[PDB]
Amino acid sequence: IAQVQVQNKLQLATPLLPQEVQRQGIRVTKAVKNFLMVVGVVSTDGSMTK
Amino acid sequence: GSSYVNDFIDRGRVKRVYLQGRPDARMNPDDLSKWYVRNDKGEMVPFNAFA
Repeated sequence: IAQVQVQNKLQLATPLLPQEVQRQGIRVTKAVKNFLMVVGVVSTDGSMTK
Repeated sequence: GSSYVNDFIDRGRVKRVYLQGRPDARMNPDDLSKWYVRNDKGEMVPFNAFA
């Protein structure tokens, strides 16, 4: 319901924003400070690049 | 009628840009014949010629 209230007031915020900020679309996400786990892949043979 | 063209920054805050005709050039039905519309050949066409 906090996300609900945030993107309720963001709807009133969006008309004074520029046209391009309106055509692009802005996103609302619940923020978590820490990183749980980094999952990454490497290249053993040195063949495929970054 | 007016028309929202685009925005402009003013005092570090976003405001918009409208454009109309002058306040003394749309008041009467006779003042709606001043507005000229461009022909494809180049010259101007009056507005009480057709409308």
